[PDB]
Amino acid sequence: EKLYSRVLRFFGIGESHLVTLLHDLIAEQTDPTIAPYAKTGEVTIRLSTKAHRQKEADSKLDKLEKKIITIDNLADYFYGYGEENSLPQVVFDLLKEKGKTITAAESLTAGLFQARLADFAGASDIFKGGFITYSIEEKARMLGIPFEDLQLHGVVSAFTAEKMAERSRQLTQADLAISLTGVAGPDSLEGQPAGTVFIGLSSSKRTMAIKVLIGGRSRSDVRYIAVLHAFNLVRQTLLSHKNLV
Amino acid sequence: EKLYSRVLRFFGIGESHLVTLLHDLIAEQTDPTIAPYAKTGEVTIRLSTKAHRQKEADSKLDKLEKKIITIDNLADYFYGYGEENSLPQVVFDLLKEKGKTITAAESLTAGLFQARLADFAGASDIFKGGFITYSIEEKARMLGIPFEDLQLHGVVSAFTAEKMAERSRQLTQADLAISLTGVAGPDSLEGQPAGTVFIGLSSSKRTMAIKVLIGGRSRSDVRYIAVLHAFNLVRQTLLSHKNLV
Ligand SMILES: [Cl-]
Ligand SMILES: [Cl-]
Ligand SMILES: [Cl-]
Ligand SMILES: [Cl-]
Repeated sequence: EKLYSRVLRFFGIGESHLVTLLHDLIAEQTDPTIAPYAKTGEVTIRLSTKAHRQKEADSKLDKLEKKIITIDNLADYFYGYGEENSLPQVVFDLLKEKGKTITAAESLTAGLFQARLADFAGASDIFKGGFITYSIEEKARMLGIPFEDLQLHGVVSAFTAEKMAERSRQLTQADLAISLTGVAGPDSLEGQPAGTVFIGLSSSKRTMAIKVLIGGRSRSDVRYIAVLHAFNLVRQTLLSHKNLV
Repeated sequence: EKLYSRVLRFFGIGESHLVTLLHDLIAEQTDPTIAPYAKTGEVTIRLSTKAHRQKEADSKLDKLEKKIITIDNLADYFYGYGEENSLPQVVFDLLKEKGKTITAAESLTAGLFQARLADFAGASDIFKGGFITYSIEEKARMLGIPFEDLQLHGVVSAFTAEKMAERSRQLTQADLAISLTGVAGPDSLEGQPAGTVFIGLSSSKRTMAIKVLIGGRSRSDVRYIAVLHAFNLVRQTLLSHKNLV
């Protein structure tokens, strides 16, 4: 008999919060065993059971996974399976599955989002290119956003996130466009504290932006975690059944 | 007794070739010590000598260093010192020191070069933004390169690398522009093998391109190493006392 495992991957809930929900079934567990593991920007849960064949183990792993997912809104945070899966891999597969293309305009991440897209073979089917608008002048110049408007609202704002996404979509005619603008830290920017990030998303149907706070993190961690927030926003939009793309 | 160390950092030569050039010196060196080390993209040599003062230690570390750098073309590959140092860090400091700004147009690296620039605090002083031209369509549209010529020469060509660098410099008004186009792999393109990368560099004085071969490497390593080749090209141009920028 071999040890079979299954890894559940979650984004949007901290490892300290998720296990408080779970401890009912962690303090009660038997077989499969449950083991949570946190990493930069996300958390996972390892289920482990003994069985003779992958079919038998899958059947027991499925029952405990159903218990976990239905708790609270964990279905909103669970995004995939696998020791190596990641939000960018899930989004890449989802983009190819739905025949959509994506572009981006990045400031503080400065290319990390689009570089993660190119990590996967065949990315050219879903990604044709994008923009790194690191200055206010290049946000205006590259994308065609009025310079005064950027100055008035600030580059760290929902307005600027929405405009970067809408204009980069219109310049590339990709199906979706992501924008990332915020404060890498540690200094505040425009009165916005370190870790404040606005992430825009634009399709032909709608343009919107989310505001996230990645507080208490290094420069590199804010940029890295902001990329995951952007990929998760794409994931939710593609999985939504609401004609969003 | 106190241990005093010095780390020499090299780019453009592999571990096998470096150790071969150093064979005679290493076989005859007892104090200071000599230890070569390698990782993806670069190689280092650590020298150790003991003394309870640096002027005594630095004097013999200096004589071992001179013997090393005078071997063959190792002066061409040596780029800096320090256990925690890097080629992007050295090039970043050089851009600040010389008061030069830089932009980029990236295809296969897809933003890794510009994302590496933003790793350093104050990157906004020397970097205002750039382009990710992942497709032949966006190479033409974003940079204004005549399409017929891109298809004629091929996207993996010195011609295309030169045009990408020249156009991105002219669109941003930056002092320098880097371009990266090549065969990420693992299977060939345009009859060129995987790892074939053309790297353009444009100033108002001159536009040129180099060709590098990163063969037998995975996609991610090709992109990672291509980024370093681009940084080294910037380094050599800024250090060249030849009216190149
Ligand atoms: Cl799994
Ligand atoms: Cl930003
Ligand atoms: Cl050193
Ligand atoms: Cl070599």
